[PDB]
Amino acid sequence: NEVQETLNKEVVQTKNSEYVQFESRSLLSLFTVGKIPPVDAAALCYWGEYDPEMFDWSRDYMIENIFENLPFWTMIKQTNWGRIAIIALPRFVSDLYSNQDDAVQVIIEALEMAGIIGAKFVSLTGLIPSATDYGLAITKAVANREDLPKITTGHRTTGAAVVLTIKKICEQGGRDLSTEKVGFIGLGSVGMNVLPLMLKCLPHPQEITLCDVYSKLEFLENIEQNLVHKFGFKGKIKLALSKTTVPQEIYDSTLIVGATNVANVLDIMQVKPGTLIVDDSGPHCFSVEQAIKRFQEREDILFSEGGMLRSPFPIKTTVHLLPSVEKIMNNAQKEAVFNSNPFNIMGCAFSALLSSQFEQLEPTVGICDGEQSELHYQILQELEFEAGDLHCEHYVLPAKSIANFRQRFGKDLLEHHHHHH
Amino acid sequence: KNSEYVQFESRSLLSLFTVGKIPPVDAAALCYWGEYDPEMFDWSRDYMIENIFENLPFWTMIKQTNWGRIAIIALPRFVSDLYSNQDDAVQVIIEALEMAGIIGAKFVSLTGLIPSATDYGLAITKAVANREDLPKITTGHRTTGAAVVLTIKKICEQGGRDLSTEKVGFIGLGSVGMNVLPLMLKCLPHPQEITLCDVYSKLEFLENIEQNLVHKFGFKGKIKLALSKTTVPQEIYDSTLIVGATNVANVLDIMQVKPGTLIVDDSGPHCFSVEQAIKRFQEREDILFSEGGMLRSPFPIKTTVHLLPSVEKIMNSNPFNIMGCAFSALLSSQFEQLEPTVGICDGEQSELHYQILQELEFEAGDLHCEHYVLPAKSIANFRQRFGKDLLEHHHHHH
Ligand SMILES: NC(=O)C1=CN([C@@H]2O[C@H](COP(=O)(O)OP(=O)(O)OC[C@H]3O[C@@H](n4cnc5c(N)ncnc54)[C@H](O)[C@@H]3O)[C@@H](O)[C@H]2O)C=CC1
Repeated sequence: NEVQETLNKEVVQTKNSEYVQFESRSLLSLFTVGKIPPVDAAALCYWGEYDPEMFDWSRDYMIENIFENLPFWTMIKQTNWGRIAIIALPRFVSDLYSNQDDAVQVIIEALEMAGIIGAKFVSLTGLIPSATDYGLAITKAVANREDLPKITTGHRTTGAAVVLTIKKICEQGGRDLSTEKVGFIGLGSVGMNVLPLMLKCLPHPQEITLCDVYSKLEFLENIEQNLVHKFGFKGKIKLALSKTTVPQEIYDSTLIVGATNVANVLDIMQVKPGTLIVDDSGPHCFSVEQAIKRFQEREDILFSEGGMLRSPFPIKTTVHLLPSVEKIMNNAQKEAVFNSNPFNIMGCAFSALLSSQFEQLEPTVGICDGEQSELHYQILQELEFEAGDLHCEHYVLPAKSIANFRQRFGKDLLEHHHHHH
Repeated sequence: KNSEYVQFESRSLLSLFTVGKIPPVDAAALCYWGEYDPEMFDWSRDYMIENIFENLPFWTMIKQTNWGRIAIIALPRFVSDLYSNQDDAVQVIIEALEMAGIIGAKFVSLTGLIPSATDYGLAITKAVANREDLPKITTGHRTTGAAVVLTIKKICEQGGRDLSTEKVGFIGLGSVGMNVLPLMLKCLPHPQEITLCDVYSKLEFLENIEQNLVHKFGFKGKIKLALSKTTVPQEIYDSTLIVGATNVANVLDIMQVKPGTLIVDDSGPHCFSVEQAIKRFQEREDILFSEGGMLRSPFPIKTTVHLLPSVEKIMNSNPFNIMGCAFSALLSSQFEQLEPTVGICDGEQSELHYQILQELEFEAGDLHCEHYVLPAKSIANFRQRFGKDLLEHHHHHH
């Protein structure tokens, strides 16, 4: 009988706030009949990673019969500067690493759908750049086609969000960046945008530690030369180097900036009392659960996502869940959508909307021109954007706990703890 | 079995189009879900509209012909919903016209009883107003009329009977029928006798047709006027060829037509019982009866079929056949001489549809009725048993 389903659809509709709206019907269909206006940009995402027991299907069955090897338009972000479509590729993250040619093919199919619904630029979110030669494998295949929207890794806007987060975690921590020992764990695409931008827009730190794998020794040595001769960093520069896990010199840092794609390299239980942690990674370079545990028990650290932006005006999100997956889902999973901060938007996805509104913000393929992120940073300030409030995945750091941290590990107070004697 | 001309696709045609796996179409045709049957679905009528159809148009077929591509799009409505709420019917149609435009359709046919429920297109043209971003609509009734005349030609040919010595009875002279009668008198030998049958409300309308027959159409045979209260009057059963084009079903009793009668019926649903016509044919081979609006292409058509997945869980056409109404939209997109039709029209240009179909070597579909094809051997037996000289020598079961 059909009474439970019509009431369940009444619950999500009568709970649609002014800024979060579920829609049970296909966004693609609604767009084609004229009930959904076109978008100015889009962002591509994947279905995370497959649990054998989150879903009752096999991984191969999901790809073939649930996703049907087709991109799925799942969200719309309505902002004061345009509309962004969120399009899920019919793949998990491990599928994109094991077959790059297939990943490129399904991306191009999604680029064509993105053009139909109006997108002029398309962001590659998450680990998609890492698996597609940072966009280069896609650009080679699009060749001389001009019918498709232009791609972007968005990492210049992501780098701006990380520096905005560095600015915000220091303020809320009651600390000054010029007296921090900043450690960078992994200098990859985003890290190559954060480090130059940080030195141009924020006060220079007292000390900088560059940490990456052994293979990049001379690469870090030349980045060290960039610091002293291009950006004029006059402080101390240490070169940390690790295999599998961070070296024990990174725990001497008071601000840790993570930009690796390898998870759990940083032991959250070994950072000293008072450490600030900004990490743009999915998954994060530390155990989030142990970090929430340590923060709740001791109010010992400040830690946050680095790639999230906060809009000065709220954003209306329209959400269409995959119907066959919506049934297997529970009420607690749906609450995560309704309880999302309507001011927040990821820097990566937002970058595509920025390119469609400002022609001076050119799309990025490959890793290059870290300095250009300054233009992203300045425009985000002109629009009164800041970093997202301190949070990590599902967990928001309560203001009172942040206050307790600020009262005990602020400036002039860090030096009076045991591990800083 | 499995032919290369009928292919089932489990994935959404709309999605496949947006990722570039399906080329755009040149035209489209709008249909509906027949009539709600509680013995087929366990869902209630309103639940199907709200949660199975989701009040959205459904792109369900592609027909690839040698003269273009046609998309078949189902409105999220049953037939009686179109009559009971014309405003809502226009709104869903405009939504379908928007979808049809995205996938490239330049012209869109209104199939079935959609014209009869939308002022023959004028209820839609009013709502589209000055919008020029949408594909142009057509009732396609000039092409349907051409199909009916081609069927009249074929049924008399395969029956071994000459139309000039036939007594032709017209049941239902609405939009389609008014294209058939004049076109028949231009393309085929004039019959010996013509009977015009419609309801009492159209008495003077039929009387007006008689005067045009003798003064404009040049008909010199006998003209009889019959009125139908509910079922057809008993004087149409004196006709040897019956042409039907009504919007009400089972008005003609198939069991009362005389041995040797020819029946061409464009009505959908048919104005007679399909199951009894088949039963009478298999036991007696007494009649020829066929669809009237079905065209046969000289070259085969490749049909892609995407069934609505929720309905498919509960869920063999001739690859040369395509309905004249749907094909009319494709004709408008390839020959700007054939313009779309909205409202009841003069049907002067009806002959051009007939001539252009003949140049393309089109004819009517082989004699069939929905799922049932009349075997060629049985048609041969009919041809030998029911010539004009032999009709009086059969026992008419009274
Ligand atoms: N499937 C398709 O693609 C198409 C189907 N058709 C079918 O052709 C038929 C006629 O369609 P239209 O001409 O557009 O509709 P219409 O409503 O203009 O024609 C119906 C006519 O039949 C007459 N009629 C009603 N009850 C009668 C009775 N008991 N005895 C005699 N006459 C009676 C009416 O007065 C009217 O003139 C319908 O069944 C329709 O579904 C027509 C065109 C395309």
